[PDB]
Amino acid sequence: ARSAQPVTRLDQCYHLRWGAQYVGEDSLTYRLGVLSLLATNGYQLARPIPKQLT
Amino acid sequence: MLLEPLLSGDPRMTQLAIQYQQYNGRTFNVIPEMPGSVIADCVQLTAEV
Repeated sequence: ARSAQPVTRLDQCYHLRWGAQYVGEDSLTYRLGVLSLLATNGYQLARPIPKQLT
Repeated sequence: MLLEPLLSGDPRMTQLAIQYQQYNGRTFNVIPEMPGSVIADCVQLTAEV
């Protein structure tokens, strides 16, 4: 991200609205929701992200 | 038949609930709430009288 360069939309992460009961307490969905919440708020990974994922 | 499903047990501690368990241990249960009983209310009123 840059101050001047804009993007199509500020937030890329989906938000889980319904279905908390069927999601486990420590399943992958809960952890991924935490990661999405972190990504929306401005956190960023320390490890580099490749331009094209593998 | 009426209540003979429940006469198969002890009437002192009766309760109704249902559950089903997934493979990973996720248990979902339904415990209905008992609605008002007009017959029981009238019986209690008669006992009070």
